[PDB]
Amino acid sequence: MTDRYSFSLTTFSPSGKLGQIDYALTAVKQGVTSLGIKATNGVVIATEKKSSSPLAMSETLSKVSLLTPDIGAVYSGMGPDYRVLVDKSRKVAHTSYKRIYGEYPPTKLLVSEVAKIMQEATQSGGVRPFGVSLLIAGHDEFNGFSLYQVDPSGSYFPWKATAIGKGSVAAKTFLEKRWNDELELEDAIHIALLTLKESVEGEFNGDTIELAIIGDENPDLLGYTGIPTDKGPRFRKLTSQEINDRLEA
Amino acid sequence: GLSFDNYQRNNFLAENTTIVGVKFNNGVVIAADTRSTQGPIVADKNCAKLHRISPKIWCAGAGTAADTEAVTQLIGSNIELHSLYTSREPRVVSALQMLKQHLFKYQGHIGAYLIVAGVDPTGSHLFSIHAHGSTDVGYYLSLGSGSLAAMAVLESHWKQDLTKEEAIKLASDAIQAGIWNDLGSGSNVDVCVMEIGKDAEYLRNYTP
Amino acid sequence: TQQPIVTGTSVISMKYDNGVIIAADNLGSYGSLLRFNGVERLIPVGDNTVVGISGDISDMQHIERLLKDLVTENAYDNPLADAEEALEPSYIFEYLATVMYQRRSKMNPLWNAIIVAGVQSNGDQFLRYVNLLGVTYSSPTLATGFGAHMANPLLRKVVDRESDIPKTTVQVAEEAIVNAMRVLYYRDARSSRNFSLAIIDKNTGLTFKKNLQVENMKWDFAK
Amino acid sequence: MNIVPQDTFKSQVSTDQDKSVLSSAVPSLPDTLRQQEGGAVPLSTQLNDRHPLESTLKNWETTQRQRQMEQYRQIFGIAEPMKRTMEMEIVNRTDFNPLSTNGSIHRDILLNKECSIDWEDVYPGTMVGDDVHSKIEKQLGI
Amino acid sequence: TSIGTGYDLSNSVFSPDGRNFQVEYAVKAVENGTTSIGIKCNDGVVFAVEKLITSKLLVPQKNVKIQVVDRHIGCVYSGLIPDGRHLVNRGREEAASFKKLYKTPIPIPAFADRLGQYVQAHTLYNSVRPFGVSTIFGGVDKNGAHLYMLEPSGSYWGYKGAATGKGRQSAKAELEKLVDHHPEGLSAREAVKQAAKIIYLAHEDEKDFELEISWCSLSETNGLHKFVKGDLLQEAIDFAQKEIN
Amino acid sequence: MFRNNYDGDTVTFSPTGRLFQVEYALEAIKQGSVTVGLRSNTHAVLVALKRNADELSSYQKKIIKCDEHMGLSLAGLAPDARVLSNYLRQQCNYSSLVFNRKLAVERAGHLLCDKAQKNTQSYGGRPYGVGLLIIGYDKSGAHLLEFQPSGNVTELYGTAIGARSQGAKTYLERTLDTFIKIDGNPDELIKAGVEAISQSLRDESLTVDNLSIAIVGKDTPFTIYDGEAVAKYI
Amino acid sequence: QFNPYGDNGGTILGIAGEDFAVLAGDTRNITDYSINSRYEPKVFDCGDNIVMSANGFAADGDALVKRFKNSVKWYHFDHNDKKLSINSAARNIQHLLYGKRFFPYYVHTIIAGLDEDGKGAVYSFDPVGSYEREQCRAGGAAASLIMPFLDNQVNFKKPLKYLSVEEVIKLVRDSFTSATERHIQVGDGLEILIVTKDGVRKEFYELKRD
Amino acid sequence: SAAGYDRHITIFSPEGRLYQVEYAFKATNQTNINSLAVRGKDCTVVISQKKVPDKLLDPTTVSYIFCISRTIGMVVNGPIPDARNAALRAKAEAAEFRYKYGYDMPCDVLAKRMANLSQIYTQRAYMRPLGVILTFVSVDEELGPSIYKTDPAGYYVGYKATATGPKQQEITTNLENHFKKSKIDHINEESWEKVVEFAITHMIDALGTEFSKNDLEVGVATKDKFFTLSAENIEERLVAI
Amino acid sequence: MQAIADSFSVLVKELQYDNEQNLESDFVTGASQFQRLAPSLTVPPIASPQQFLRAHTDDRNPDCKIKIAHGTTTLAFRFQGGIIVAVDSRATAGNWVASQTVKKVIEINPFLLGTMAGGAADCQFWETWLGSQCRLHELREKERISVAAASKILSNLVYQYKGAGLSMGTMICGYTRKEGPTIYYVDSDGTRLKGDIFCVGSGQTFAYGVLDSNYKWDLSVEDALYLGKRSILAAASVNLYHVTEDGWIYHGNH
Repeated sequence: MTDRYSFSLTTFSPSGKLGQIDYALTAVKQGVTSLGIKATNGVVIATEKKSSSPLAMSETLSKVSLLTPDIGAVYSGMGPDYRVLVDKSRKVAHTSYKRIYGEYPPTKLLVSEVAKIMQEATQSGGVRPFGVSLLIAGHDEFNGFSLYQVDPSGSYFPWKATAIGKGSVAAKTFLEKRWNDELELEDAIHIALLTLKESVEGEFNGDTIELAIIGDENPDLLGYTGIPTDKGPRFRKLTSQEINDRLEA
Repeated sequence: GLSFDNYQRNNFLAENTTIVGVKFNNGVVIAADTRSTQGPIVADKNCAKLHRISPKIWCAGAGTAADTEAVTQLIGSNIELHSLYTSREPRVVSALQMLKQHLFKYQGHIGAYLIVAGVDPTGSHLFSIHAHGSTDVGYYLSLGSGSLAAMAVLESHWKQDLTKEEAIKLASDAIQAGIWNDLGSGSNVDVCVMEIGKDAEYLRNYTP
Repeated sequence: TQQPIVTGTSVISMKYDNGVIIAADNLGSYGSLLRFNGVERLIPVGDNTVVGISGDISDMQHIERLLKDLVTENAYDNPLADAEEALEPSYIFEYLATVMYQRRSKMNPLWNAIIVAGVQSNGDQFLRYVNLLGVTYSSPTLATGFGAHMANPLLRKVVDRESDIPKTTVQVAEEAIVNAMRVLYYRDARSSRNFSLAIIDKNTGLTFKKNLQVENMKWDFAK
Repeated sequence: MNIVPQDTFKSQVSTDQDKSVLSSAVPSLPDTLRQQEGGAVPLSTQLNDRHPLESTLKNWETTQRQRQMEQYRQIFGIAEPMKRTMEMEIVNRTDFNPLSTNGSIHRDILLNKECSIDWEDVYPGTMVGDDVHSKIEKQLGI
Repeated sequence: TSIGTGYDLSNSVFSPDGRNFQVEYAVKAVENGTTSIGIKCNDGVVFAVEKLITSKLLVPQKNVKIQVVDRHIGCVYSGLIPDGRHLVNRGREEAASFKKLYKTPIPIPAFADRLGQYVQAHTLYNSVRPFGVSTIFGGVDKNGAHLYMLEPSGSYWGYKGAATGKGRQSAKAELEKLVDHHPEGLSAREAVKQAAKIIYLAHEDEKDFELEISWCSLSETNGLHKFVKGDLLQEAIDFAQKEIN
Repeated sequence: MFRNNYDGDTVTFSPTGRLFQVEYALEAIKQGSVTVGLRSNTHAVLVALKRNADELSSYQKKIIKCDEHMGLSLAGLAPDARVLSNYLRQQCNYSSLVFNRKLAVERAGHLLCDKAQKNTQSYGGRPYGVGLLIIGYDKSGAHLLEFQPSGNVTELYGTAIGARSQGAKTYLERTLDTFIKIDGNPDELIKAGVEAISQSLRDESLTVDNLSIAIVGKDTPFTIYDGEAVAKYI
Repeated sequence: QFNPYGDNGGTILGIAGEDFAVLAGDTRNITDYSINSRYEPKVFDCGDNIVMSANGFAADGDALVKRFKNSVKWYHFDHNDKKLSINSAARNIQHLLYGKRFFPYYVHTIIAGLDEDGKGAVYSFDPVGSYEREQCRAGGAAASLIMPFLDNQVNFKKPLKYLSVEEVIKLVRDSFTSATERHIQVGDGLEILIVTKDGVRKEFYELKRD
Repeated sequence: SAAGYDRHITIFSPEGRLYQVEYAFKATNQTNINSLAVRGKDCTVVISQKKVPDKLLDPTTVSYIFCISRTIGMVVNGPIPDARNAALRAKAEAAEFRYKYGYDMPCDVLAKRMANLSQIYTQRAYMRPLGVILTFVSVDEELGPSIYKTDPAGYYVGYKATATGPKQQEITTNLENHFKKSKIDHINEESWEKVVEFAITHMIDALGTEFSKNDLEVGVATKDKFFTLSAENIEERLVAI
Repeated sequence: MQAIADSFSVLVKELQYDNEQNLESDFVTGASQFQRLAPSLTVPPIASPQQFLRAHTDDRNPDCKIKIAHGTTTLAFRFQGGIIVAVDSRATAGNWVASQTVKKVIEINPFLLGTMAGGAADCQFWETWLGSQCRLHELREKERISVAAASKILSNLVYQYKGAGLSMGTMICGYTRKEGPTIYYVDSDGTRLKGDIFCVGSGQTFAYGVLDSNYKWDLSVEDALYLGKRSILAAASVNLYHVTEDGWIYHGNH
């Protein structure tokens, strides 16, 4: 039968390039700017909130998502693909790792699972590639802090600091001139705020930008007491009031 | 999923605790003994039997130990994923539904009997769960081989108006009766207190 | 099912010169408890056929649903459903017997015994029996259960062979059926005093009598 | 409207019941070498001595799905089960990943199992076969 | 533009303006069919069809252009004959299933919704084709009389009066006039006479024609769907002929 | 020219609202030879003109028996004729086996319409391209049906299909009152059918080789006459 | 556990003549002590001058006869109304019986007709399909009473070849009368089907108990 | 427009866009009607415009407001067939959520579910998006009054108030100015009748030329029930200021 | 999609005729049941089909019992230019008269023979099936099938149903140009033994001893036939078969 198959939606152009992946990269480059900075004591992940209308409640939709208590992610590109991939990553963290080893996966392995899912969409007969780019920040016992970027083709690379989106080149240069091996988490937060200040055309306040950190364990966020060995989450999303206070300072 | 391989081979080869839950005016308490026995032998004199489905939803089980642990962990993973998906605190009814349907699917072949207590935005909840998939609600429950002595203690000194301290004392006394009068129970008493609007408090080796 | 729970006892039927008569009592028994009074076990299928069922009551209701579906599907979409394209007793019995044998072969039988009684379009009488094993047979007199051991010897007195059918009037056949029902109420512990009867005649059509009671009972010979 | 799966036993057997693995020398007999099952497993042995819960577990989700489709047909009409089945069939037919066995994200969304885990998810799981070409032949029907 | 080139060769394709051209082509196929009308009176519905005369070899009683979906539901359609037969069969199946499940005749809006969902599902995939028929159906239920019209897109609405086919413009104008002239309402017999008049007036195309009419009223047919006997049909035809000339 | 762009498959409408593949399937009937059917209140007959590949070949079968009370004749494609005749045989067999009932002619026509409509709205197949004439006798008497592969069935007293069938149809229209009353005389009805099919002949003469007849009736099981069995009707 | 089988208690006899065949059976249907019916035929004309009987569990025999008749209908459809010979029918019945090897029909089957030379032929089948051609075969209850009666008056080695049809009918009637006298399950009637070149003829004779 | 492909299926153009999704967006304005959604203190009000130019139509059968569950109401912008398809699927989703998790489906979770289905449609080649825009209103037991909107691209978001239609910009600007003046993200009234009257007044001053009772449709969600008002209720609201 | 619609559109289910196998078995759609090269066997749809069959096959009517092949002595050997197969034709009487003599050896082909020694129906059915398989193989390869291949086909078939309830022990005897004369023994347990001399029956030790007393590869045809007849007579008139490269030849009581 002629319905027992469907031809590949992604094929090589004569120059040797996969056109759908390149167009997905273009769609990413048309998105809002997001960035990540890796320090000695933590990782900062930041992005610019956007709204169709002022009447929208920007707190309902969050571009920053906790994958595990020690791993978070941010984006540039198309939102629904983000939502789908985040749900899948949260499920895979449990099905593949926590139900097997009793512990959450390291950052690199979760990044690898997400990247495999994204790659399988570029060799298919009925789904287009995901038109989105990913920044994943995390911490683990045997690797410390880590920051990764994942592309629509499924390639991922580790970065000391990087940015994606519409203002990515200027932000990359600004981070290149403002990074060193002895930076601290607060310095990284300040640098991230300064970098985002150069990309937001409208109001640069606490209700239009979104930040999260991978820092030290927060036992006050566990929800229970009594077990000294139970570490609190290291992922923490800064509130709007904290962002406003840091901007004033 | 779970495999049925070597079932015929195994047939061919063959052919050749005290747990209590109490409810008080602003929350729930769940307590258990700490003796682990591999038959008549005391394997461990200090073993934790209170398990955490979610930070404010706790449970304690009897029956097949591996089944109890596996079912609790699987439902905890499902609860965590659901809470992330809905961006809301998990509810005790959701865990109850997941447990009931999972146990009904396997037609009683998973030997887990549970007491599940917790608090959520809707209030405080205590439930009993049977291995065949039936559940029930209560104000005080007991489970295990020492459950009759504990239930006698509970029937002796339970009333509608209970403070946190009185509830903790009553649960401790029920576990103590199970410890003294039942050969399967003994050693220490582990407690977990959940209040409406507060963090869960897990007290390991409360009285001794 | 694999074991009956709520059951009905017996259906008895006879041929006479112009039609058929069938009868069954109104009782669903729960073991030794006479639990349900008011169970109709005679199902009229059209205006020329009556089906009597004994045994499991849930399976009987399933068979009733099948018969209703058959009747509804007959009219989809023939405009002559009331005309010569109406269902015949032989069609209904063939369908029911096929179902019973197929479910016997599936090891999931319908625990019932079924009698189909009626008049064909050419005036012939139809009287057939099929049980949970799929065994089918016909005779001028038919009965299920205890009736097969008590009511049949009485009715065979009236109609003993095929040549006795033209000599038997409707009055005699109805009297024989009523007397057999009285005997069954005498000697069957799972029987009921209330019963329903149905007459199918090639001239007058279908007459369905309900709320019939056993009467003129001799109890005075106590001592 | 079934809760526990029913009618799980076979009613007929034959030596050519498995069309995927049939001998080319004798097309009426199965190919023992390419089955790769240990070489001493006649089909008859699969008809007896099974665990009673195995058939219930293997057909559970299909039975629940069929009950849901029947309820939709009763309450909504033919169109709703037709559309659900069409969506699921399109998603399943357009997916061909010979190197992986995991279900797609869209299949999980359609099944309403985005944030649900069962033991099938945790436990997803030679000389001849188990290659890409065998999967190609099985998928294309050639 | 009526012809969308580049967006009219597949069923489930949006045009740059947000239009589905295959559904519109099915609508154009509908607009060439025979004229059909439906009128809603105070306690029922009346359907009228402009039948075209054929050879004498046809068995007179075995060729009816008004279909009975159920004892209380009657319908007519314009477009492709096979599509209309298929949709009538689906409607009969839906009504039978509903009556079996809930032990009552199906309400008209529920039937309309089920039929509309079935029609709409055929605009979703490129492996099927939109139905080339428009249907006018109706009847009486516990809530009263209902008349609906269903289009190839799956869109359906309830109407005071509905018309489809080649002579749809004149029929719609006459229906609007009838609605305007009777703010209070209408009766079944007046509805039958006006339906005959409208069918006669709408005809404009050397070919002799006959007329079919159908009733469904509480006071006249006890809430059941019936055809028109000789006397009422003849009276309506006489009224229509007086109207024309 | 514009028709050339919108006639690819059966799931495409032209901008004027026309389904051209179904129209082509209907046109495929004209490539077959003429068949005539007629009936009275007691009997129904079919007459068929058969064609051979050449002098050395046999003649094609145009009349197929479905059941002891029902049969049909074909005009059009051979594969679809085979498929539909086998399907009707299966339906009659199912009716007899399950209900001990004779399948009605109206029911057979409805089943054929249902099966034919499906191929005209889904991609991947083609519409049927054969016209069928179905005669039968059942509890409602004698019946003649004309099946058109668009998915249509009509009930008539008489008709003809195939190439140059207009003359036979005109003759049947003109003399309807004559053969509609031929009750109890099969020979007269068969001769009327032969005379009707003689109107469609062009440079041809009916012989014992190219003429096939079929009859069904109240006491007559569906019977096919070929060869010398039709020599008396020439 | 549900028992899908039963027993209905009949008696059948098949005899092959020079140019005819005979298949007879008692017409009483019983359930182990009770008489279900006094007239229920078990010998059936199957078309093409073949008579068949399946004695034992009545439902299984009815199913087997139904399947064979439908298969013969399709055989006529697919082979230009060709006459089905007796040996081909025997092979078809063997396949039908062995198709239920692991869930067998509980019947004993006898068929009778004429071979391609016009001589009488009788075939007997075991419950799972094993079959053979025989001159005379008695099956069911009281077969041990019927066979010696026939052997006392016929030299199968007056020789059976020169017997006429009427003499065979009389001998069958006598054997069945004796069996009815001696056996409690035999009686109420006897039905005989005779196959000759002119077709199938039916005879009925009343037995004891009416 | 689309050059080669992208005219049939949803794959990327050289500019990184999905033309079929944008065309489905443009399909949402076919009906040329507007709808508005506002929140009260303990109620949520949706008001939609009715246009019945045809005099042969039955007005009571024309509606774009649907009841999904006991607490959730939905308003659809776009053609009515896809609207009814979406309504049926949303009803099924809410019922299945209640069965599977033991408590009522919240408005935002249902919006997320419908958006995920829309994402499926935007990524699969042999599936088309529905050319409709969905707005869910409720009074959630945790979040209070709630309005959430979903579009053909799979994007969903919550609103203090919202408007959609061919004239959504004017209503949006008017609402934004009012909320600037009052400095409150809701309406400070204790009854839903006053909120309905305020929404009617806002619609009148935004669209202009006013309307009668037959040109409007009003749905109101409370903490216990979502209900649609009838013509007499709308007439009373219009009369009462 | 329309097939999906038909599946959800509302008698046939109770008849179980929505399944194609049920329609085929009852000959509704045609005579395809009689067209299967590998026959389909009905199995009870329960948890323990084997126990069911074993319990119901050992319980009243002599004519409804499964016929068992005669346990009478059967002999086969290969001397110099063929195979001598010898059986005793002392048939057992019952409530029947045979039109002609029965045969204890099945004629699979003009070149192949088999013996029953078990369940009569199993041997007859499966050896006819084996003859069909050998005919198809010879048509395909344009050459006579080897005896090893035929015995292997039969052994694989019986092994696929091992433990289901079959019972059959057969001796496949043949003569081909490449192999010579060959005898195999195939059992319902899956055993497949190649051999020179086989004796299976009630009393077979006596026949085997008589053979071993005077067995040589230089026996002549008449001597081999006489030796086989004498061995059968010692075991316990005698049907003989001589198998050569051109086929088998039957001797009534030679």
